[PDB]
Amino acid sequence: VHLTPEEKSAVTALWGKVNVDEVGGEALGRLLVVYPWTQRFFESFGDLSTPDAVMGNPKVKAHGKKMLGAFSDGLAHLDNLKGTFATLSELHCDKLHVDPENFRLLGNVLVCVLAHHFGKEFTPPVQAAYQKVVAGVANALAHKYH
Amino acid sequence: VHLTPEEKSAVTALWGKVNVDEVGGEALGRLLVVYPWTQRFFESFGDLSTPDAVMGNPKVKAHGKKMLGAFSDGLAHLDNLKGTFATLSELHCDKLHVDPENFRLLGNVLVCVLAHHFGKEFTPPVQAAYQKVVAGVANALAHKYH
Amino acid sequence: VLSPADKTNVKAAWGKVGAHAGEYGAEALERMFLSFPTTKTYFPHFDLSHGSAQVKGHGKKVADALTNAVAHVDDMPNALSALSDLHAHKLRVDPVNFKLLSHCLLVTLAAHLPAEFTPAVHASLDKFLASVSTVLTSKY
Amino acid sequence: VLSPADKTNVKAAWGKVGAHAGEYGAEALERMFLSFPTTKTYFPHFDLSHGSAQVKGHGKKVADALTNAVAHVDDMPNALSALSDLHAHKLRVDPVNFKLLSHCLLVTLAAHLPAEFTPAVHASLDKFLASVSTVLTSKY
Ligand code: HEM
Ligand code: HEM
Ligand code: HEM
Ligand code: HEM
Repeated sequence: VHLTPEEKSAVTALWGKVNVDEVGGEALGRLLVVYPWTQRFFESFGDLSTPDAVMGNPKVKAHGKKMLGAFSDGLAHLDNLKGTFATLSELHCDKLHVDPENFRLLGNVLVCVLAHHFGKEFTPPVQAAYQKVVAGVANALAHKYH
Repeated sequence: VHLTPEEKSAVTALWGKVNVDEVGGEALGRLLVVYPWTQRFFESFGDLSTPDAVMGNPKVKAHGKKMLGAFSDGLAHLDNLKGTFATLSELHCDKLHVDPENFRLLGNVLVCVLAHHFGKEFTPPVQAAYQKVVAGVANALAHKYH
Repeated sequence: VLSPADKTNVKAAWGKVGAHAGEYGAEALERMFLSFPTTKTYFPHFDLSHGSAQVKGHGKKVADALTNAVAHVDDMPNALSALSDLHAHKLRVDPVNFKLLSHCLLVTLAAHLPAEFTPAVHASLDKFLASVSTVLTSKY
Repeated sequence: VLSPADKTNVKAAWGKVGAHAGEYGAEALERMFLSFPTTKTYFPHFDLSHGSAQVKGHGKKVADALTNAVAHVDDMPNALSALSDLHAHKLRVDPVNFKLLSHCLLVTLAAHLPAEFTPAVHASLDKFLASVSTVLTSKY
């Protein structure tokens, strides 16, 4: 609902170091590899046969940057993610029919990617802050399912 | 978010036939039998060793009527369940630390109980209406976790 | 992991389903499509209206696979082998959706078997449907 | 169901954990308690502060059980037998909580094994932790 100032601090400080272009491709890629049924929504992307294929797929990194773009955008508007993600909520819910559990998995994958990238800097309180964020984004995206 | 008039019609018509006192004991009982970890929140209730013990347990039916009471109350206020379940949300979330997934399971158990009781009258559109209801109640109860 | 009691309960309850097996499968599907509209996108080539011959036919297939599972409850992975491949590889069915269909199957059973659907049998059927779901999602 | 590749990936990644096994277990627990406060109610007699000797000791136990599971990956139900009984009967741990701890274990592994934590290995570890979770929740 609300991040504490220390949580906000943790989120923004870390995100200023995030390569938006890259972390996006990585999280989407890992989603498709780790949770293979999610590939069903990206039949157009071409080769997704192997993990290397998926990660190296131009269409996957391109769209992952789009996705994370919306996320990076979501952080500058943490007060009301509901209104912020409305266009995307209708899209994902009414048109794509993505089950909202997948929003939760993607957020957790993103957390894994941040941990991978930042190592020791991605401390447990820093993680806890990002878990509130990814849950908020997930819930905002799921609002049109309710 | 909003039931259609036909859904409202389905809900209220069926609920007017519900024995509030009985359906409550039954759903709670079945929750405890079907999802045994939920017993962890009711250590005080005494004997819960067997299904017959659980269903026949006075403390379980007593509290199941309480629970369903709040539910029966929840139906006369379907516009804003959030405000309606606030006292219960803080209780279940801040004090009891029930994982919200359990709210979802209880609602589905309730649906099974209604189906058992009403048989053919519990049609697929009637069920669909109640699924929106039990999801709304579940989400309202989970709001304090966000 | 099904207990001896679970297997007894499942065999008994499903045994009472009899010639309705097909019919109940079809009803569970309809309950799922109406309660959980996101599932409909797996059947874009079905007419999903009430009474649809395609839903009826498909429900019989779903019921038959459940019967195979009951009949071979001690080695469901083997028995449901080809179906596991179909749902994971070919169809890429989201594992969440198996919980939805499983719930709607319980509701259908509850609605048709007043006597059989005790709390104990309910628990047994739930675990059975979860084990089936585990096998069908096992090849991801 | 773990593939030959999954077992290879899991054995390799966990093999790189070495003498840190205990330490990483403790960190996963702390990550879980801080990110998912509802889990804390299972340890009312632990001090859950950072650096708690009790969390450290318990993390070593959790890590050791994971190692047992890796070492006997082809028969985890047998290997984790006593633990399955403990978590289901005695402790009555909500199955949701195994997903939370599993996620926090992946995060810990990611944070400590830059090289090993590839997408393929990530997938393998996730499935491994899910199978472990299945066994530990299997006696309900
Ligand atoms: C959870 C956080 C997510 C965010 C922030 C997000 C964001 C976005 C954005 C910004 C777009 C581009 C929309 C546009 O072109 O205007 C998009 C499209 C899309 N998303 Fe996501 N997404 C998320 C999760 C998911 C998941 C989990 C899936 C599938 C499993 C998914 C499937 C798709 C697909 C198939 C499109 C292409 C639709 C189109 O452009 O026609 N999304 N998403
Ligand atoms: C999902 C719908 C639910 C509703 C509408 C509901 C409703 C209620 C109500 C009305 C009370 C009495 C509160 C009072 O005395 O003022 C209560 C108490 C309680 N609930 Fe629930 N409940 C739900 C789900 C659950 C679940 C799933 C669990 C556990 C798995 C649970 C655990 C408890 C416990 C342990 C108490 C006793 C707390 C006390 O009175 O000190 N509830 N609930
Ligand atoms: C108890 C769980 C399930 C069982 C026993 C089951 C059984 C089956 C069977 C036997 C078939 C083959 C039909 C044939 O060969 O003609 C099939 C196909 C199929 N299943 Fe399932 N299924 C289950 C869950 C699901 C779920 C949850 C979904 C999606 C929401 C799903 C979607 C499909 C689709 C789209 C097909 C192909 C239908 C066609 O193209 O004609 N299944 N399933
Ligand atoms: C990978 C999953 C898990 C593993 C491998 C695991 C492992 C273990 C082990 C080895 C013990 C025995 C400790 C001892 O004998 O001293 C134990 C006990 C215990 N576990 Fe877990 N566990 C897991 C998941 C969970 C989860 C998710 C929870 C709750 C959120 C939990 C709560 C507990 C509690 C409360 C005890 C008793 C601690 C005490 O009273 O000292 N476990 N677990």
